[PDB]
Amino acid sequence: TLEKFVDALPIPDTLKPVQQSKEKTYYEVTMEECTHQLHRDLPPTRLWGYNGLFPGPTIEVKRNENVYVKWMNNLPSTHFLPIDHTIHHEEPEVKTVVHLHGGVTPDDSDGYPEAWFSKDFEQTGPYFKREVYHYPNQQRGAILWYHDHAMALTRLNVYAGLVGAYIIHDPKEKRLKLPSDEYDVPLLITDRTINEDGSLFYPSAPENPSPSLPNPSIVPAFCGETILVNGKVWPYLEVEPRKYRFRVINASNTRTYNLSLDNGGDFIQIGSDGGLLPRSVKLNSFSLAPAERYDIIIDFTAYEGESIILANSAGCGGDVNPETDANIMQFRVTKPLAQKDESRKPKYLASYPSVQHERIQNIRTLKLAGTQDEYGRPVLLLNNKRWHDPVTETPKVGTTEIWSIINPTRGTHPIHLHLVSFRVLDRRPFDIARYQESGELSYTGPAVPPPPSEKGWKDTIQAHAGEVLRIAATFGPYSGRYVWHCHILEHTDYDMMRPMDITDP
Ligand SMILES: [Cu+2]
Ligand SMILES: [Cu+2]
Ligand SMILES: [Cu+2]
Ligand SMILES: [Cu+2]
Repeated sequence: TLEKFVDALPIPDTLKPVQQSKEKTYYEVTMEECTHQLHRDLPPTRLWGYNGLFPGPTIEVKRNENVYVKWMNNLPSTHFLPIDHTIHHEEPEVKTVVHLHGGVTPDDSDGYPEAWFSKDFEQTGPYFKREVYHYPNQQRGAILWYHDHAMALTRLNVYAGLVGAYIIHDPKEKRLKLPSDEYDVPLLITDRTINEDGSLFYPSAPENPSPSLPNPSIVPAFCGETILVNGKVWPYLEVEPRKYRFRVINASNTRTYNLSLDNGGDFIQIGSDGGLLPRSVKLNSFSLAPAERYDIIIDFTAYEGESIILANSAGCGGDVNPETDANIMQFRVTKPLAQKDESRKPKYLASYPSVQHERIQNIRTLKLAGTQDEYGRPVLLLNNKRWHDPVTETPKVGTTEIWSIINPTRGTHPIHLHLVSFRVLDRRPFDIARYQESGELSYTGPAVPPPPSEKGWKDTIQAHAGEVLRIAATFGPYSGRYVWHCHILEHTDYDMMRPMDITDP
């Protein structure tokens, strides 16, 4: 396999605006097919990238900054990855739309799956309204990320390389003196399978395919043979012996990571999807499912000279291989100090979410289920409803609801709600056989409150097998048409995604 830790970690340049004033920041980003070398020993790989880059440029904004991005499609008319024509029913083969994940965004700038557009906006989906997306950024400082969200194509377009980081900086956070500038580094983790000739491999069908299957066929999960960070296979990063802030983003299709440091050192978590935790948390390891973000500090002060591997213990379609997917990247604490480390790792970070006292307007019970199609394939469904079924999740603007998510399947699903961040209430185990036979919910143990990592604000949440997960969200500040879905992209596309109407009665 490819030799680990021979390429330096790329750090995506920060995108520069086309126009900027005090009142408005204007960006242009064009999707392009380009080639990039993913490892020292590989020929360049054909990829799809924002501004021709993989990952896309990092976008940095201030809280309340009035930002516009004209996202543009300059991609070929034919995909290079296998399209399954049977999963969705004149239309262009290549459709794109950019979703700012975690964005508190007006609905027509949220990147609705059916707001897609082809090259130069020649053809547009039925929910398309505008070329230039509007991000008011009226929300907590946090790690966001942007990715393609096109109907029935998300797993392919994201795998192609259409991902990037987007960081909101709240000037009120500056007083905490967290590691900043060159000591504040995004880590976008993507697993990939790469052919000998350097081309991306993505399966055309399940292994040993039933003759009943179409060709190509969607697969229910994808586990890549190799791990990349910031678009390089198993890279190294030379770090100074001091505190660093890392913005850890799981930008993988299916894979969940369980991260640790091979010397047994700790992370300090300072943030979740929705921003700073109320209190910092010392952690030896953490789970990171697709689309989750961890804002962490690693203190290299006592580790000068050392090589430390960011390791992974979570299997994907099997146990981890010590030689391959057990490795993420390697820190080498060999960079001389550019100046004194004046950064801090404060304990007191932000207001507790529990300080809020909203009235529970509604309690939604939601099940993670599905059916089988005419070809024998699993179709994953939220509430046994298809994406195209009439909307049922219709919270009122400005109100708070509890969502109780029932998972009787054999796997975890990272459930994501657009627009909002939410509080995690608890998880509770239940009798799966009883639920499947009778629809009756009989608990087999007490409710378990969230770990400290989940006591802040979240937007993507692991709903484990045989458990009921309760979350609480206030729906707003905007009304409109949004979505909620599992963020395993192979599930998202067939068909584990539903519309979410936030109404203004
Ligand atoms: Cu997303
Ligand atoms: Cu999202
Ligand atoms: Cu799922
Ligand atoms: Cu989404």
